[PDB]
Amino acid sequence: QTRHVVNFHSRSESTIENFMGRAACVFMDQYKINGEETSTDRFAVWTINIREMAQLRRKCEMFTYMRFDIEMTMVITSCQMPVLTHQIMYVPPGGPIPAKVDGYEWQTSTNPSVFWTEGNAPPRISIPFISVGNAYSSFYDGWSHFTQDGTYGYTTLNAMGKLYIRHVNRSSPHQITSTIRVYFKPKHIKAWVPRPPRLCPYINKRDVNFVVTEITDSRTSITD
Amino acid sequence: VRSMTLGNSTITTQNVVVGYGEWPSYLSTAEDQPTQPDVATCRFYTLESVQWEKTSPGWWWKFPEALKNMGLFGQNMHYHYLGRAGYTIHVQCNASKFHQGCLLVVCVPEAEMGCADTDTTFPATELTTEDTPHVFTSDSITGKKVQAAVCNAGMGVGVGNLTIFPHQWINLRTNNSATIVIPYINSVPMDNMFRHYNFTLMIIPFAPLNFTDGATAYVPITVTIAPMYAEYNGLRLA
Amino acid sequence: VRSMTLGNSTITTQNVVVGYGEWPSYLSTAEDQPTQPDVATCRFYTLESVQWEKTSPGWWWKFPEALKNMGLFGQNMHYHYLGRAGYTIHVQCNASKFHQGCLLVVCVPEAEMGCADTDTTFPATELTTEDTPHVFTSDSITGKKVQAAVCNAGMGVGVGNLTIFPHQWINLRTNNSATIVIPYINSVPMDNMFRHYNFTLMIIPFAPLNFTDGATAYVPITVTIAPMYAEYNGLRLA
Amino acid sequence: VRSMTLGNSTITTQNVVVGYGEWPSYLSTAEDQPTQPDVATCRFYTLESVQWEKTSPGWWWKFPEALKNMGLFGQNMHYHYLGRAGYTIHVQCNASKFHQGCLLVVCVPEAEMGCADTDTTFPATELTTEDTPHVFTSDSITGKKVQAAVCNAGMGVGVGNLTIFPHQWINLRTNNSATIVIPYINSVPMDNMFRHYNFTLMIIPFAPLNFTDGATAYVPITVTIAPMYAEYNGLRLA
Amino acid sequence: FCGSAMATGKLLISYSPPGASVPTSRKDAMLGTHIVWDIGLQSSCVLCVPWISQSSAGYITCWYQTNIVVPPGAPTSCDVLCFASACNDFSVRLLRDTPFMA
Repeated sequence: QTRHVVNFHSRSESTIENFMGRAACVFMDQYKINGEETSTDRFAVWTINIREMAQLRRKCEMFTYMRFDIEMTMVITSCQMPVLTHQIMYVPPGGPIPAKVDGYEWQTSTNPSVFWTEGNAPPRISIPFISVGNAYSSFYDGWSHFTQDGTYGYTTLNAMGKLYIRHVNRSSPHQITSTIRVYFKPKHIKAWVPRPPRLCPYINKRDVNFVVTEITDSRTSITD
Repeated sequence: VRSMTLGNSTITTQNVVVGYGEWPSYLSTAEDQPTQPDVATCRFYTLESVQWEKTSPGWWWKFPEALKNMGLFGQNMHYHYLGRAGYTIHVQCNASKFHQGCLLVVCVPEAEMGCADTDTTFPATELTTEDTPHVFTSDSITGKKVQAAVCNAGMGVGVGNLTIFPHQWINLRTNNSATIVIPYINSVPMDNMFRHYNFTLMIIPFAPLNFTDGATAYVPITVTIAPMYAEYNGLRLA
Repeated sequence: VRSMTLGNSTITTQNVVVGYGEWPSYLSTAEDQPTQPDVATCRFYTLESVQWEKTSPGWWWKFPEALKNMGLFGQNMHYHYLGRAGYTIHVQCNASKFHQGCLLVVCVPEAEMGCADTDTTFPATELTTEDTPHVFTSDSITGKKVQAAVCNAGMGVGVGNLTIFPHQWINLRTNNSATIVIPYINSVPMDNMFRHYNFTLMIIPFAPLNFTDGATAYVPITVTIAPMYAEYNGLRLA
Repeated sequence: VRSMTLGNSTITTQNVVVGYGEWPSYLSTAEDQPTQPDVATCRFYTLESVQWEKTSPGWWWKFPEALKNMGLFGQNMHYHYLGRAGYTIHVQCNASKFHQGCLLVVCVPEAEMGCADTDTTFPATELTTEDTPHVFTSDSITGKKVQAAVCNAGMGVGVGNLTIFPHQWINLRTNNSATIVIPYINSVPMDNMFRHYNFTLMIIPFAPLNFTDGATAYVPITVTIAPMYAEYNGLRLA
Repeated sequence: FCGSAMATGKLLISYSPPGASVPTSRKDAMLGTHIVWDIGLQSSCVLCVPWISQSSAGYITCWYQTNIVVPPGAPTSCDVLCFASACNDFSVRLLRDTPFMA
């Protein structure tokens, strides 16, 4: 490459909606169709949170507070029959969860769910700003239980819900193993209180713990 | 030289960094009604002076509960379970003319700090010791406590670019005093003052203190907090 | 007869082909600020005269760096890494009345030339020898150098329909002088003057020179370039 | 504190002694025509800092040719054989508060200096070493060089009554900076810049430097020259 | 400059254009672009470096014009902090993923 005259004047790509509002795959998972009537491998879960993969988590940690609608579109495949129909049930933060693929919770009227049959365009489900407070908090320097009990750094305001996914087909002659790819996307996003970027690598998906990392890459002397 | 007074507390001062360009203010409903103390609360609460030697790596205080034993504010924390305030923070250094050094006085809202040895948590008495500050460390440490190594202050960020927050430099060459006004940054209008630490006043020496063999071996840093526009929940019936 | 002068360089001339109907001009920001030399730079830089015999197939010069050793222009190429200019190019032939011939004086922006034996490249000193011109050849050649056969000048096109570019015919029957103005054709407002060759002045004899046994065995072609509206980057702070 | 800038050279300054009450100016004929560079030339040329100890007797620079290797001024000396300039000379000392001393910063036009052992001359490299200063001496010296003993600076006059020229005292008790403007004193409007030394900036410590066993053993004197209103002869025809 | 209030000296902050070579000496840095920053007068000198883009850059060297002059009471060795931001306005176009995260 060579250093060219990069002559233009634009910051429309540096706005918050043009920086955060990009769809990224945040959840791959497998789920069967038949066998093991009492099993946990016939449906998916994925509790919705921004701390899924480090690349997007890093961007969410530029800002302390942010509020945004989410508009996820699933991309569902299958391996190994009839034409298959799926169900992607979003439960709100206050909502019952299934324990099995044949639980009664799947029929709850307050849990919205899409019934996507195979071959069509991917299913798209949009979720508004659910949180109790006025913004989602990326960081919470506080304790969930009063008087400095356990569970540091976890507030219940930045709870977004869960996403239970199953086949609606009761059975099949052979085994069908479906794969789902949830494409998370912030929408109509506002952000408050900027924050320095992450320096150290991430350890765990529910905490801010880190190993002490060097500031920058080292050089030989101060003058070279 | 301006001799500020609030209530029954007068300090002697020598430009204000208004945090995020807003001055604190009250929340303005009969279903939930706030109580505005105004009386007391707003006086100056001078913490214990902190000696800054050549080998001091830094300090941090976690508010609002750093004032949990400070008079009527510290006592209204126990009778009301919701509140909010503004906290004007003066930081003098009263060094000499032959001392040299530089401080970063930054407030860092929502400073979620990390444990020293990850895969576990810390016993909640490692973040805060009310009035007294937890110091940083010069290198990495282990044990069930806060990873207090500078260059990764508390949050896993670079300590140099910690200037994005409401800050003020105290260069002993030029100035000695800092003052920051933090207009209650939070996602809910009121929150409990013992669970949640709204911000973390951390003072970090970038350029280390230096002097010769005749001066005093330290420079005492004086911290003074004035809770402004503190309001609480209502205790009366409607 | 018009005696043009620019700076401390005067030539004697005898219609101008303005390249692409535009006259060169300046670029008109505090983030990037150009410097306009104006002083010098604009004077006439007369290259070495080129003898045109009966068997001469042609010549080419690659600008802007054909002037890389030509005074202050050639020296500002080394201190500024960005620039642009206009290059008024006079081409006299000062033949006699009994000589006959015809030249194509064309400028050809972005003349990417091809290697003589393909599957390889040429050692970068075959495109240009600063002031002196690389001649074409009458037939095909081999080796790690430019395929300089006329009928396929440099680019693999027909040499007859090379008239699409800013051109001028020098028919010794009628005229002797040519002048072309090339208003800096490029896709970026400024570019480095050593990496990129903005255009390629190539003079190609269509009708060959002819004369009898008494005349001089050659006709010297004189090339003169005046860099107009040269501007560079800024070296000062902002 | 005023941050002066000229061209691409900015210095930081802290009253001007205009030499002989005149500010330099241009000479204002087609038989002889001057060229005014203006561009560059006028920027600040900071010489090498000079350490002033307790035993330093003094220094001298001989201009205009002290700037003979200083950028475009130093290069226009070689292409034009006639010229004139004004030379604003800043002299800082940036000592401490506990250092004491006093300097005479004087310019002395036409300082014809005498040989050390009379009946002979000196080899022309003893008056000047371009950028670096020739020091004086505390007593008499011999050999084919300049009689550089203070009390008889260079010319055989008393060094105390050297105050008749454009001068400025630098008393470290009060001030640290000096600035002198010397409006080209000469008997001919233009003269060659290598034969003739128009003036001799000599800095002479009257009261010697003194300090205690803790301070730095020297005080660096910084000299900065800005050639103003430099104009040269013409190189073009008429 | 995070030194004493009594330390006094001069530093010469030179800037090389993105094509030019670095100054090997202090004089060669003085003949280019520079700012003789007197520490005893002001303690904070601000630059503004243009022509910064990518899609072979400049240099900010610093030189001892004079040494640090210090009274007997104040310490001899000092420190200088540096800062960086966008000078007036900054242009930026094509979003990508950061290299730092793995």
